[PDB]
Amino acid sequence: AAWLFEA
Amino acid sequence: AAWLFEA
Amino acid sequence: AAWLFEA
Amino acid sequence: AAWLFEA
Amino acid sequence: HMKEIDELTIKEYGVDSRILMERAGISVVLAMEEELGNLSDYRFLVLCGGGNNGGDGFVVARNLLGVVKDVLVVFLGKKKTPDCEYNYGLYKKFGGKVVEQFEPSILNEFDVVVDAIFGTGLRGEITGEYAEIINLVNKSGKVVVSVDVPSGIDSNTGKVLRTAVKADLTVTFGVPKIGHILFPGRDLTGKLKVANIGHPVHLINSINRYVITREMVRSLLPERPRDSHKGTYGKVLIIAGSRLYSGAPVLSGMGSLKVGTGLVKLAVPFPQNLIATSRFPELISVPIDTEKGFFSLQNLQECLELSKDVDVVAIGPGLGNNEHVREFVNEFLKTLEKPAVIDADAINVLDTSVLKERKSPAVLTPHPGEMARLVKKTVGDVKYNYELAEEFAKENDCVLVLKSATTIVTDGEKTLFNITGNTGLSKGGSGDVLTGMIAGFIAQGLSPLEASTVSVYLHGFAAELFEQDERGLTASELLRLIPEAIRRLK
Amino acid sequence: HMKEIDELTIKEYGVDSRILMERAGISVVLAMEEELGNLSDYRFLVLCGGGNNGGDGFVVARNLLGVVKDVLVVFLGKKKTPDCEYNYGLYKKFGGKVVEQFEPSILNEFDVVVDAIFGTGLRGEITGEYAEIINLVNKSGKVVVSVDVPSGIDSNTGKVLRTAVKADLTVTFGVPKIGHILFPGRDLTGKLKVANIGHPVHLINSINRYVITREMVRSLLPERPRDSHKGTYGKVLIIAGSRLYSGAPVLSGMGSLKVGTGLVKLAVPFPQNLIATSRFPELISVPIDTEKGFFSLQNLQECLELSKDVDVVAIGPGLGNNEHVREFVNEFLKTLEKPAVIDADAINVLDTSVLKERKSPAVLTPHPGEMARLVKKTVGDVKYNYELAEEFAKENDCVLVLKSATTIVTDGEKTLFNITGNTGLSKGGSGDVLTGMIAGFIAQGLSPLEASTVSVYLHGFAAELFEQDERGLTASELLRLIPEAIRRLK
Amino acid sequence: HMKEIDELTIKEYGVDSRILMERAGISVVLAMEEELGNLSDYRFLVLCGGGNNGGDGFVVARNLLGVVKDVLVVFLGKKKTPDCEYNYGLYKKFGGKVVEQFEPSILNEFDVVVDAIFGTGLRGEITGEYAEIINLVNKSGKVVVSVDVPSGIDSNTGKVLRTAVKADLTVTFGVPKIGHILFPGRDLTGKLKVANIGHPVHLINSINRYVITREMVRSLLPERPRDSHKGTYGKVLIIAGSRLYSGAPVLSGMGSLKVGTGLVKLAVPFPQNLIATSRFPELISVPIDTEKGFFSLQNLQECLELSKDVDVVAIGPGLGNNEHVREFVNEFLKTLEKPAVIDADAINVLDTSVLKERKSPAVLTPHPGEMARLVKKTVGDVKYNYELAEEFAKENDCVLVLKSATTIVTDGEKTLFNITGNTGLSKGGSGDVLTGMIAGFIAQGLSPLEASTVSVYLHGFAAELFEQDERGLTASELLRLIPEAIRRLK
Ligand SMILES: [K+]
Ligand SMILES: [K+]
Ligand SMILES: [K+]
Repeated sequence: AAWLFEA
Repeated sequence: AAWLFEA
Repeated sequence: AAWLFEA
Repeated sequence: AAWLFEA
Repeated sequence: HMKEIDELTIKEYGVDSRILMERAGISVVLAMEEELGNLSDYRFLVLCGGGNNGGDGFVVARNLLGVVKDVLVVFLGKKKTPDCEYNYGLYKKFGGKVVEQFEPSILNEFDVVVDAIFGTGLRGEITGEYAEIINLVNKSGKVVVSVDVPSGIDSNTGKVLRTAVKADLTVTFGVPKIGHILFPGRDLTGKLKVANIGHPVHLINSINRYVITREMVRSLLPERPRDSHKGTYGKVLIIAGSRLYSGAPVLSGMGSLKVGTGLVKLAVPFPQNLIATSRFPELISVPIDTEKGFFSLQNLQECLELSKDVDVVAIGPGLGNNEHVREFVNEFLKTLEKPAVIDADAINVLDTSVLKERKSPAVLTPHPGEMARLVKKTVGDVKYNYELAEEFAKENDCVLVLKSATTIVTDGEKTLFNITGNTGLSKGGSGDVLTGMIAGFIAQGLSPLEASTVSVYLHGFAAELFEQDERGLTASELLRLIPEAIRRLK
Repeated sequence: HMKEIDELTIKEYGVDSRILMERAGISVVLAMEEELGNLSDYRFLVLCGGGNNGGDGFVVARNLLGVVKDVLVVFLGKKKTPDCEYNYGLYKKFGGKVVEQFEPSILNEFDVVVDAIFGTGLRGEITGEYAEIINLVNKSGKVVVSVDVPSGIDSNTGKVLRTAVKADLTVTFGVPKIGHILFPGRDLTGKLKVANIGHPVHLINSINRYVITREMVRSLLPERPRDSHKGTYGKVLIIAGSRLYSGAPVLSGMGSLKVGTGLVKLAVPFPQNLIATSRFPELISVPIDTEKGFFSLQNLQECLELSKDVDVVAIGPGLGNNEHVREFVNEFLKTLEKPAVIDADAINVLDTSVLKERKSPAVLTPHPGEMARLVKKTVGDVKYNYELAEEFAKENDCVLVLKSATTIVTDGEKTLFNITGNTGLSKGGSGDVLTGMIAGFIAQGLSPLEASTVSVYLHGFAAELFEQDERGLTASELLRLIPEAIRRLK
Repeated sequence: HMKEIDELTIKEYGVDSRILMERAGISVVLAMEEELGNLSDYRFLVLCGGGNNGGDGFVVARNLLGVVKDVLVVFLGKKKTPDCEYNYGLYKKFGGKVVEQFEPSILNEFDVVVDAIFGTGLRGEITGEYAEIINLVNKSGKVVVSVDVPSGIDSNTGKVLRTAVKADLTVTFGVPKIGHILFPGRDLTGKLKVANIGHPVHLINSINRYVITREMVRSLLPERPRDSHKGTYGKVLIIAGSRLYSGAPVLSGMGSLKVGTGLVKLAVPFPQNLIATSRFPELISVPIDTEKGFFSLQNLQECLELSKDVDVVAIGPGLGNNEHVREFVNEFLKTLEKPAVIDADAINVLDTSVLKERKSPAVLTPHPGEMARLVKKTVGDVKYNYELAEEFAKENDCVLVLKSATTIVTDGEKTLFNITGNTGLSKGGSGDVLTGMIAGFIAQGLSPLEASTVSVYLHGFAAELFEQDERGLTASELLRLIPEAIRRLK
């Protein structure tokens, strides 16, 4: 679940 | 446990 | 958690 | 919860 | 009475009034700690009048000094009583801050308002500053803790004297006051704690008006000896219904059975009597042949004959109110030498002379509208009027059960208050269940006052056990919940 | 209106249309990610028209580039609008692949179809290529995500314009459209997400047609003050039943009680009135003496007398439709100066002149067959015809509740849509419950429009709470579920 | 570079700069929602400069309008760039409130500060108003969200330019900046989210400096084919220890074994060599006969002979620094035609000419104190100086691993940053473990740069897996945790 953000 | 208070 | 979507 | 007693 | 209990405790037992005032304040602090958790994170605003309620507030404020984030006292009175003065002096010597001017925005910098403005010394309406401050506290959304009684509640009646504080928590001393128990005061009180502040237990116990408690009801519940038969648990006759009101008999009858009565008989105009057994075939539902679907004098002898074999008779639910019902009800009660439970339409046609002349006991179960008609006053003059209830019980030699969100049960000497229940009971059918419960417990051996006490409690507690939203509760669901209420009681 | 909200947002507020188009596309991507999990495993086929819906598609496709396994756009239009052109140009500069020819087998190499062919700019029937492609997508078994509205759904009516895309997920912008709410469009829409793409909140809120939501119904639920009695919660009279239809009264009456009404009275021809109290003895079921088992003018005065003591009257369920019932219903409604809830057979005999001449309010609760007869049109012309409903409400000064899988509730100015419920409600008895619920909430103080809103919602939600298969739901089980629906609402 | 990536995305790819600015602001809103939950309860204070960082802030503020409790923008700049101006204009047209004067107490009425004063356009020290406001925000205890980089952090170095904002959350665009990765900036950044705002993925990927990630390290881990023997996994020689430092060899040797090396041999002065096998009898610990407890030229030939049979040699831990060790280390590295890992005291005596003249590869693993001595600068000039590190690697043909809370690993072309680990590694012995890990992975087939990348990561991750307080971590516990770190990596 990572299209917008990388942690 | 009721010396001080009644509910 | 509802700024973008309403269900 | 410590107004009356310290352990 | 409780203010006479303070006096005796000081004057005859010799407890310094300063000691009682100290115990009162610290009880408030412990009660808040029990409700809020650790107090050290909170900023407290203590509103103190010039009377002993305010003195209690000064004790609270002083005992929070150096333990919590901030304390400020707003002193609102003119003079100080001696104990308030002493405790105001202590607060200041301890480093406490007091102001005498209240600025509307002062609430912004505090988390908890301790309301020690007026307690049992409230006289007349609150106006001016006192009022503007109470209104501001009510609009502020803070946590409010009232000392003794919320300011503005008349502690003897529960009435709001123009305006009053709405508390999240009220800490009272010795015993609950009538104003915490009757509405609107019960509503304003929020959660109520009763603190022991050192009165002799003998005096606390000599109080003649009581809240009905689970412990009291548990010890009144009749015994179920194993070697028993239906006759052990008594027989009820219910005289009820009419062609217009065919459901009332069924709800009253099952009320008796669900509390453990051995046998219940209904006397109901044919063919409405068949309604009961089609729903609950355990009931005996005797057909009464009537001229027009209502009881009348023509049925007097049949109903007296049916009464010989029973222990108690309930009369009234669904009878209708017309002159032939009036003749029948009054001539019946005049000749019935059995305990009677008198409800609903039997109350509406009742002649009170009849109650005076009866050897046997009676329980009357009016709502305020019925009680108003019965004594010829307005609803507003009888509602929550426990002294009127006591007078009426005493003059007419009966037990009076005056139904409302708080129910009053009195025989003239002893007065009890019931606070179980919810708004699901504000629905037709629910009174009919109660009438059966009462008759049922009388049939089992309880006195009329004991029967009424246990019933009002369990009837309210059953309602609280409904699993879904209370507004959807009906009398049939209530019947189903009665045996659970009894089980939970033990 | 929403297309006027786009214009205002661009033209008066000054938001670049390219910015709104970007926000729309990225919302689609986030919505898919929320439904499908990580997108990187999936191959996407984006079908783009030449309008702004297609431009939204180009934004979607470009934002999937280099993040997912494969993207291909099939561009199906002729011209491109300026924003579609801009976004088509971006897609290509970003390395995107576009084709203009659609080969039947192209679906084989993709997992997800993004349908951005036609949105709110659909005019007339879809034919030729556009249609063959929609049919192929529908036969393909892939996951389908529609941008704005599934292509082929008229966004103002919910009608299918010859053929339409069946979506698993539809992402719409600003507000739900009427075509997502009414069938068949609601069915084709699949799961619906409404994305905020940056319209001013003031404009989004000025929309005059709304879906009824849990939040709205929660804030309309009446208060249950603790110090209350049955009269606080009002009194309903239900005039219903006949020798042919003895069950309707019971279901309506318990509908009122289960939503919290204090007292419910039924007026029902003798002896069918006894049916109600044998099932639910909490009800008062008055016998009406009739000539042949139906209400007639001979009963007019008794029913007006019974009306004096109540807050609202419901009339219609099970009355029968013959001329004597027609005379009675119309003369009754003409003289009753109380709010009226008018259902079923009272609708079938109603003279609409009577509604115009009434001072007091009315709620009419027809299904489309009843509404068709009432305005003298076909079922097909009235079904889901919310403009006709609005006109009728406004002309006759009433609230109209037009029942179907989506129910429309309007008073002529405000129109609401209800989407709770399931096919268990497509069964006799279920309308009778609703009529009682409405009367009940009116009795408790809600206006007719508010009463209708809360009732249609809770009636549908109760049905959804049935534990077993919905097709086995009956009106009695539904009654039992109402208090759970109310509890879950809070 | 990233600011050149913005330009290309606007100028060559044709994305409107307003679109990138919009995507940036909304990313900030989603990021806050993910960290704070529902935003509607919170009051937001947005501090906006006049540059594009502030424009991002105006976008944030506008998108909170009408959704949250309160928004206020304090605009602190003089001029506005065109995109900031456009977005300031939108905020106002949307009904937004802006002030230009900052009152110290303004923080009291807000819950969240959005810091959009300076981003990557920060030049020189922050002074005057800008500074007083940053200091007030830092003393205020509110939740702080920084747009792009906390204001006052140099985005190329991580240095604080006189004063800087301490954020709970920083949302950055495209890629992490060096200033989020190096300290003090890494500390000020708080929790970091990297948002995709629509740059082409090709450009984002062409960035030549990277954070070492779990995914990268997973794909570099060597394979363990089932049909294998110890020789498959290579052989390490460690040349280490002295009479003063007998522990270093053991920690380096077990570092090699715990990462999967087949065989490890230590060459250690007698009798300190026996220390290793008494602790870990799996190690081979060869006695070197020395004159005074230190390696010297007399041992050169024995150590070159021991080197013939191995794949990599690690040298330095615990050797001591005196002239005879210097002669030996430099003559050894000059003749060893094997990859070398050079640590600790071998760095302190190293002649850098020797590295240039070597055919075989080397990894140097200095801390800043060792790197300072090696290039003859101050600790302050070399610490976190990744450009100096790159120059040194490139000139001397080696991989440089410059150890600190963030470790830099470079070969001159590719530079990587490691952010795993904790303060438990700031303790003697911990570097010796790392040296073994590196030698070990080289022995297994990884190139020197790959070996160094995987090792710094796993060494830090092992430390994070310590169960008790990190300050109690010792190198022996760290050795025990390495196989868990490797397992968790997959
Ligand atoms: K008080
Ligand atoms: K579409
Ligand atoms: K910033």
